[PDB]
Amino acid sequence: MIQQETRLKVADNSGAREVLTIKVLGGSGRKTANIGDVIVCTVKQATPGGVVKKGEVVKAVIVRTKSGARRSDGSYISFDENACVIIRDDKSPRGTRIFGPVARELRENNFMKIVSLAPEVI
Amino acid sequence: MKRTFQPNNRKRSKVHGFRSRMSSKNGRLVLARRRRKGRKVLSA
Amino acid sequence: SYRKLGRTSAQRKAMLRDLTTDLIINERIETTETRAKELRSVVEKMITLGKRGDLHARRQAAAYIRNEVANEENNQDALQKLFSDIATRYEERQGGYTRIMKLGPRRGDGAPMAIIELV
Amino acid sequence: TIQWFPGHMAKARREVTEKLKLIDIVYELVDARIPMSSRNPMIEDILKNKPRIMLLNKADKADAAVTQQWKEHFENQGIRSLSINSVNGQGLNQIVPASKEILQEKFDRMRAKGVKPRAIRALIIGIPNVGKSTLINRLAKKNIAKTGDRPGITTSQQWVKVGKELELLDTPGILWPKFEDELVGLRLAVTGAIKDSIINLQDVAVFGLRFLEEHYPERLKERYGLDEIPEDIAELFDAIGLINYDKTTEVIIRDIRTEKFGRLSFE
Amino acid sequence: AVPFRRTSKMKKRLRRTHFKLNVPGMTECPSCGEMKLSHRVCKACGSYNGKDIN
RNA sequence: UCUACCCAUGUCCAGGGUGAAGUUCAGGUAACACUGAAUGGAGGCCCGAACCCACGCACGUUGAAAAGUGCGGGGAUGAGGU
RNA sequence: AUGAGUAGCGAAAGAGGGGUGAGAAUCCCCUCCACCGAAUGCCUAAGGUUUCCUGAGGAAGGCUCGUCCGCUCAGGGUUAGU
RNA sequence: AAGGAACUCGGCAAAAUGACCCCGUAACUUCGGGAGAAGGGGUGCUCUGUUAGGAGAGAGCCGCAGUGAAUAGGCCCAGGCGACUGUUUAGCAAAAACACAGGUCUCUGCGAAGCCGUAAGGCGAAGUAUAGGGGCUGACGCCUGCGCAACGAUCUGGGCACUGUCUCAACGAGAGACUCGGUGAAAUUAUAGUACCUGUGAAGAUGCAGGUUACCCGCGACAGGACGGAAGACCCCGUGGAGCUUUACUGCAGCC
RNA sequence: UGGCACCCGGCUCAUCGCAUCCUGGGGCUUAGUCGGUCCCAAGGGUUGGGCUGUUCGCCCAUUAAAGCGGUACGCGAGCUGGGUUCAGAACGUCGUGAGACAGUUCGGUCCCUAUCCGUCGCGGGCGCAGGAAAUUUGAGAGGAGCUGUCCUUAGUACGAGAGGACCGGGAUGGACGCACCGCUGGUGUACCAGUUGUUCUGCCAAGGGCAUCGCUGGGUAGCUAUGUGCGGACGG
RNA sequence: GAUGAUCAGGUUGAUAGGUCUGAGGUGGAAGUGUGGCGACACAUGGAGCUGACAGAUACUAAUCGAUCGAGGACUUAAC
Ligand SMILES: Nc1nc2c(ncn2[C@@H]2O[C@H](COP(=O)(O)OP(=O)(O)NP(=O)(O)O)[C@@H](O)[C@H]2O)c(=O)[nH]1
Repeated sequence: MIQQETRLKVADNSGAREVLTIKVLGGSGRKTANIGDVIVCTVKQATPGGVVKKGEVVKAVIVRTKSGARRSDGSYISFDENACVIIRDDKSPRGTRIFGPVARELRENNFMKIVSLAPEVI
Repeated sequence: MKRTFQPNNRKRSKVHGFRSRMSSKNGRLVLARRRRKGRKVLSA
Repeated sequence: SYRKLGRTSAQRKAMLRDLTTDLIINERIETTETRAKELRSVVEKMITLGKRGDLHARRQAAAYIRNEVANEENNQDALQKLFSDIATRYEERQGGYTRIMKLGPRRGDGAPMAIIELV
Repeated sequence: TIQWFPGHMAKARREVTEKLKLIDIVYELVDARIPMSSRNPMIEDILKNKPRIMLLNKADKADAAVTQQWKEHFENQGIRSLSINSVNGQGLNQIVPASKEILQEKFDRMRAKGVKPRAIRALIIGIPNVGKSTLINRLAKKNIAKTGDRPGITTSQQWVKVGKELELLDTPGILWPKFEDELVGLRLAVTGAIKDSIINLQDVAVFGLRFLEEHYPERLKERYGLDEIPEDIAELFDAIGLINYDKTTEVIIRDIRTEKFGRLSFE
Repeated sequence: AVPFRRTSKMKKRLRRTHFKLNVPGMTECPSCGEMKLSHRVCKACGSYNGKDIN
């Protein structure tokens, strides 16, 4: 359950290592987000030189959460950290690599490229 | 908190006693007035 | 749910331990009705423990029975009486062993009193 | 980016406009290290039909040659300019005669009109964290204004009667509501004049390092006990030490404003 | 809050309408006891409809 | 006999830290002042109980109390408390 | 008189069995349990002036009850050359 | 649970560190400090083992957790103000206000100068210009304004730790509330058989006019009205007082 | 010894008007995509933050939209000095002395057991032409009423082209509401284990008391949301 | 469920407690053997313990009795 002022950690090789959310898109008074949603965030930790810079405002997709997703058949999934991938408005990976496991829910949200680049999908 | 009255027998007799009243003139006037009224107890 | 008897848990356990060993010695006592209804659940459990009889059961009841003289001449305490000549009395009777017997209220505070005794 | 613009700044403009008539002469304080970017067009639009002089305070921390060149550029532009050091009176003696020469026309007109000459009324205006109160205290020798080493000390305009000769008006610093050119904002943030808790210090440090590498490579070489000019910033940061990964940025900006380096200017 | 006005006798008497007691439960004398209470002992000898106790 | 200041006589302060002057050996010297080592126990010095205050919050405000209680806080060998 | 049989009954662990008695949750005895213990221990100041001990009592006072009391009646009790 | 200041004037409140040893410690400085700076590591039990003389080292054995419960410092940056320790409005203000060590000006030759008293008689002092009264400032280093080293329940701003402050509340314990037995007050009170809506009215209607609703009596809760209750929580006026200042007068003090 | 006009912000709860911000229905002026303007309509909805004294205020990011107003600031016997607003202090400006201005700043005490009318719940009487037990009709009243994307229609209407409707179908969200504990979690003080100090049952082993339930790891029933099911669809 | 009230029962009966089987929770009981110098490990044994949840079983309590509660008004039309 990600919300305002929640610090995630990027899982791609763009140069940003930690972001802080600003708003959750997709509703008049929406206040929570889960796996497979899109958020707007500000970069809080980045290398002095690189593609992205500190203080920049971007948007990302959540891929891991402490509380996972209740699947249809009654199975549950859960991770140990909250991670996001920075994207463009056309839903493509801004970086080149995806690190760590990636939830399968992304596949049903037409995030095909991220799923393809992921090493292991659970 | 300390209340204003802390009893003590010596100081009472030294200040409001009979001999203290009789020492000066105003004390004698006080004794005369109390005798005139007829109070059972006078001085202290 | 269990009654609270208007006391903290530690004091409630203390009262229960006191009363359940006062009853075994005297075999009939007089208390308040709402306090004797909450007592019938423990005495019968202790009586079942006494009816079992093995060593493991005896050490279980030793944690819920206070040290009192009970009988004087032969010097047997509450636990020995419970395991000796009470389990022998209720040998074929399965189920309730106690009887609750109501009576009037008392002058001081109008609480309804009752007498509880072994059957 | 940089947006700092509280409400007292907004009230200052209205107060200045409402008390414009009494003003005789205006002093516009401008930092010497960044003479062009330190000007405020917003307050200049309000200020017209009034003679004025450009003042360059904190002139000890800037290079003499570039400041003198800028002084020439202001002079031949069509405005009088001067270089001043507030903390120790360097050019403070040569401002009263300049004011007298400027206002002599109205002074003689009034004198021939049949009244005794009166005191000169001056208004001091400029961006925050420049010597607009230290200068007044030096001029009055009294230490009557409150000064501090951070922007936003004074909050209300005040009249100061220096003898029977001057009536000075002080004013809290004013910034334009919205910046346009990011380089000007970066320079202003480097020099101070901003609360520094609203901006990104890392970008300021990066700008400082790249400007240094471009302009004063020798001063960057000497630095503080290390001699290298690599491509990134992490080489210099971890000189003297988990250590602060990038909090050393503050250190980079800490010394420069205190002139641990030699005198320099950004122009 | 303090009362705005005193209350008349009629209002007080009407308020005390439901403030009364109840006639107790009356049963037979147990073992020639004295008119004992329902589900309780005889006053004479603690009898239960003739079943004396205590 | 409460509180302000003064006078003459008594009395109280669990424990633990830091280590000034002075002294001795001594690189240094021709010996210093300065190195270190040992000894030494100064201070309106430090942490903190009894004792004395009264900075924050909450309760109480026809109160247990006509200035209190609970949890934190300041001084605690001195221009001290009694 | 109304408010009204309303607010309150002033920090805290007691349970059972015997006894007295016209009347017992509250008085006496016994056994367990529980709290303080740098005192909620003992001894002796200022101060109080019969409150101390024994036998009787149930009007009034004990924020309830009372066969009990620092309450009401009768008696008794305080010994210094250190 | 998830998040971790998003609340709010403000991290107010609560949460978090805390004990014994062993390593390691910055800028600055009045060279004494800062400093327990900041940061790391180890604690249980058994044998070796009169352990050398009470170790230390070694080997081992358990739990999620070893100062296993109670009591023991939260830390780091930047600006003002005051040098410091201390003192103040008992009962609204503990501070930047008072005092303070140092500096400076002025009077005083001894029956001193100043004070208390009508006077006698005293303090100053049994002391004598390196000593006493009365003013102004207020450490010590740099100028005739500039330095914050050390201290602070001081005023402003920032960053870590950490959390029910909150997104958004949910359970649980105790003392009240509620029922029964005993005892049992107070502020207030013109008499009342005491609805609502649009009007009227000294101008803000349970009581007046027109209409609409409403069987009699209680118990547990809320606080819109009775311009609710108790000490007016403030604008005039007292040809009402007291206090205060004199180029308003007139008296008695002292001094010449 | 001039001239001539006027007579407090925040919290918790809401309710009403239309002079309509969005959604519905229309003329229009406007290829469509759109946009502008003017009528009819009050049913529902109408946001989170950073600097800031929220001002004669700046910015960030969303949403179909971030409407204007009345009700003794709507609302203190419901809550907050947080502005206003006192006795202690610094600087100031004016003044011939008793003082004048607040121009800036730091600190700084009010309470209330609900009598009546009102609202929200729960009972006791009697009435209703014979006494009772069930099941009911419905004069009346209250509740609900919101919207976005995506696929088809088919790039078909159009538009030389680029570019593009659309309300008939079909899916699926946001916010709000009503239920419930089968699942994921929370609490769960008479449930089960580990462990520190001290004291007690004559001692060893077994146990009891006290230390916030002594402290830690779990946790059944019940109560619960952050969990699960359903709703606002039309139609006359 | 604040108290009244409502609902399930009153000995042709499963309303409550107890007892016996279960379901969940915890996680390998006491005693006795074996191995080790000892702290400890293994076996007997998914062991022992179990508030509120289920199914059986009258073992203990729901005995007595008391109180209340109708005989259907009048007129006119259709019998
Ligand atoms: N070196 C140097 N420092 C100067 C000079 N003038 C001013 N300063 C520094 O600037 C600070 C004071 O600046 P100040 O005049 O108060 O700035 P401001 O514009 O008045 N700020 P505000 O208006 O908000 O009160 C001090 O740190 C002072 O040392 C100068 O000429 N040289």
